[PDB]
Amino acid sequence: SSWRDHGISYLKYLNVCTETLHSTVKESRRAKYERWSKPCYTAQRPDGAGGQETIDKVPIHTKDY
Amino acid sequence: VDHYNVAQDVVQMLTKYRELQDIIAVLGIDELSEEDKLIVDRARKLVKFLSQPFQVAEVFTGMTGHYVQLDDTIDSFSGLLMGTYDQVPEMAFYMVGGINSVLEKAKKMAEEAAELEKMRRAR
Amino acid sequence: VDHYNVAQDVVQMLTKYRELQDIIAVLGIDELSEEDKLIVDRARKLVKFLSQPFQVAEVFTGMTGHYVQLDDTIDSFSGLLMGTYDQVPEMAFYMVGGINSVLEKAKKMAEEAAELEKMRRARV
Amino acid sequence: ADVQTIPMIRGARFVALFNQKQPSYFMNAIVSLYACLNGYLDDVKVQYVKFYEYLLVHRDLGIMYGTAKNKFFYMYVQELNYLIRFFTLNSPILHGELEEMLKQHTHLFLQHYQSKMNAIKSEKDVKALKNLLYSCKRAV
Amino acid sequence: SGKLRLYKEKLEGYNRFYSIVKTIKMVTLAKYRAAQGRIRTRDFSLRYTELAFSKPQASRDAVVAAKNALVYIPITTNRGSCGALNSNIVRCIDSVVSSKMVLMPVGKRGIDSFSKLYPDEFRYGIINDMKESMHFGYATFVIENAYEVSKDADRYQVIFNRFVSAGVQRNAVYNIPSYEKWKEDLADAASSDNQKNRYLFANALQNEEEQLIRDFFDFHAALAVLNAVGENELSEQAARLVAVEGQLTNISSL
Amino acid sequence: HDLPEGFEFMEHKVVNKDIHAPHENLETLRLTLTRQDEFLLREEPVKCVTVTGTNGEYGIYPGHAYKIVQLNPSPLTVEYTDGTTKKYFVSGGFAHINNEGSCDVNTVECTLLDDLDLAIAEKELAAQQAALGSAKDDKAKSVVEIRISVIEAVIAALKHH
Amino acid sequence: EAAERNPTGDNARDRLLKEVLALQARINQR
Ligand SMILES: O=c1ccn([C@@H]2O[C@H](COP(=O)(O)OP(=O)(O)OP(=O)(O)O)[C@@H](O)[C@H]2O)c(=O)[nH]1
Repeated sequence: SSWRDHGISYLKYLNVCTETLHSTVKESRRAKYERWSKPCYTAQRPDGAGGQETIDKVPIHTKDY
Repeated sequence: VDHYNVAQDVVQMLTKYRELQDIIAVLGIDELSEEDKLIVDRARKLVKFLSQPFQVAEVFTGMTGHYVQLDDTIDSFSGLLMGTYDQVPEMAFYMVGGINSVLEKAKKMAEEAAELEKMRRAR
Repeated sequence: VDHYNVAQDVVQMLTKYRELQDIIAVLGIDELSEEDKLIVDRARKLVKFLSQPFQVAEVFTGMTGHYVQLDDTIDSFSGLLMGTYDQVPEMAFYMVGGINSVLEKAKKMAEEAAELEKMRRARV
Repeated sequence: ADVQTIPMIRGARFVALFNQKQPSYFMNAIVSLYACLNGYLDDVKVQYVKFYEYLLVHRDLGIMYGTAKNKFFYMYVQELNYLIRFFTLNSPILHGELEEMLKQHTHLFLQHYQSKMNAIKSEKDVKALKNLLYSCKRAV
Repeated sequence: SGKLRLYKEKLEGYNRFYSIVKTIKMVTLAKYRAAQGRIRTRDFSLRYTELAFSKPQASRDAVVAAKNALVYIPITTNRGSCGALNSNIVRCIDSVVSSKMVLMPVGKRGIDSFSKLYPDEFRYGIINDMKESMHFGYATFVIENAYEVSKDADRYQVIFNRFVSAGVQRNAVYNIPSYEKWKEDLADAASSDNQKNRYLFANALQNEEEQLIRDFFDFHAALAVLNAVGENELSEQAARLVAVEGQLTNISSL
Repeated sequence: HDLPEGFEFMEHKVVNKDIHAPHENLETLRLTLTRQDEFLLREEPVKCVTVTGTNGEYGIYPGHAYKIVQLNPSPLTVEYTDGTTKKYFVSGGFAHINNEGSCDVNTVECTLLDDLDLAIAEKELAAQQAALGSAKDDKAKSVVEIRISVIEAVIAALKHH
Repeated sequence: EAAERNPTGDNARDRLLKEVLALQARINQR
């Protein structure tokens, strides 16, 4: 609705919806579905001495970007 | 009783740490569970905290020796086992005396690290 | 001086390869740094190259022997260390004389491989 | 056993400086170690450390390029060995000129030598450079 | 005697090595005997993404005429002991090197394997903790980051390993042309007799609005990514269960 | 150096009906309900399927014309020829309807209304609207409103039956 | 430009190397 005007892409919209649909699931069944709603992924470029540099052009946390 | 209990806990932790070291070489530090890594981090501090500069080896080491009291040692190790110093850097326990010296070394380590950061920041 | 420098470089390569061989046997050759893979490949070629068919063992080897002049030994090994022969197959260095023999054997192997590829392709 | 930090940068250069074929005069050895200790060789590649040392001992870049302002402290004055052995390098008498000489030697070496060395691609030039560096190991 | 005990200590270490490494097989054996589930529930997912992107094009004209970034997205595992897959896809990357080719890889191994080789064709990579199931959100994150490397990219490629069987893990590819080139081809497949199989599909999209087409493009692109990573995890586990047996036939002859 | 395409391994293909061909009377719709590259139903013959696209609700029966529908967070219904109704809830995705008698509904998440519960959403909606009041900026408000729309759809979906 | 105005054993190794490289490239093509 109003999220398109702010530049939010459709894919991020899906993430929020699936994030909130899993929230409503029963606590008994939440475990199975919550394994598809946790952004455990992060980025990093070779820094050069041997370390890394967190290049995050995309906000990871989908609930709060 | 506190002396006996602390010593046994140290020995058990060291024994467990050596067992983990075999895993750490095959799997790597990443594979270890949350509990295991905490043992690793605490144990490494124990290994380095056992080191002590003697007053007679100043020429060998180049630093003044320390004389640690019996009570200070027991208290220092007791706090270390239960995680009272989990946030202290590992190297702060290397070649020092009591817990007080550990804190002073950690402070000195922080100050020099800040200076290096400032030098990098100017660049 | 060129002879001395080449000899030391060869020894350093073989020394490192031996140390890497310990890891290779246990885990595998594919668990190594990409830099160490290049060293391994060069070292293996060196080991194969050091072999030589002797003129007194024409019966046990089944091949004509070779006499390698020292000047060709130095030049051949020096080029190999530089990496100019990385494209050459490893087995081309096995049981040969100088670098020229290595290239000739590689040419024959390439011709046989091309023939096999042609036969496979024609089978389609 | 367990990342380019200062200890790791200087440690390798110290190792390279430990390769020798003949005994080294005390003045030449102590000076070279001090230079690597105070980071003067951080910008110098490990392969070129021996070549850097050879120029420092058997040459004087500052005099070559006419930028030497030191009064007494030069590597060709072999009598300075006993003065160094008496006062220490980290003393006001010798420390001031010592740093100046190293600073000049580093800047001149990087500008006029390392730049050209890193720009060599010809096989003839590459081979010639290789012989030079190996010779420098057996010279200093 | 020390010399005798030197061997005993050396053999003492190996018994633990075989034992620990055996456990890795035991653990992975589960992860393969559990994620085995997707061998059946795969292939009935990207039915329609084939028409969107399936184009058996030549391997030279595609890369020779690159006027914009060809940003790549290879799939690689974070943990080692994985075989050569984490450097087999590295050899394929080398074979298609070019000026435009930039790389944005997946996994710690790829974050460091394509780092050293190409300190220019690298802006960053993603580390995904292999804790939760490979889900759509992870694939969406991959696409969003890929776009912001060079939004004006000619194509986005994915190199992923397909688990054909327990002992077969082939290298496979998903090429995704950017919006402009895809709609141009979709236009030709609709009007012209060329691309007959895509004629009905293309015209059924041109009827709808553009935003729907854009969402359609992004959605199917995500599915292909979610089919690359889910397939990599199967190949990964199937190569850390064929290599580990290859390490328990060395620590048992030592 | 070349590499096979990943769809060649995925040999399953879509069958499109040539336009210049006779019509067939079909009493079964072959449904393929998929979530995150996992089919909950596979080529299942059903009587009808009801889907909520952006424009509105579509009731797909066998022989439905070729169309592409952009779904929205909403329930999805499947009625079998036997007379059995199965209700899922989807958070989004696409639905491709083919005139050959097949319907491939690919969703980011497809959960049975069985597994969902209303009570939690009631307090979630109260807190989500509460957090919308504390939303810092326009972007944050829009995201929260995305949450509130799905929750209300879920709440309304369950209150229906 | 001014350079333009006024101005074998190793060749065999180079020749053989080029031929081998050519053959290894040709087999790859088809
Ligand atoms: O001004 C317009 C005109 C058309 N459209 C959009 O173009 C498409 C034309 O769609 P169709 O003409 O193919 O079918 P339809 O009216 O039955 O569509 P539904 O409501 O059932 O989905 C529909 O998706 C319509 O919303 C607009 O969005 N705006």
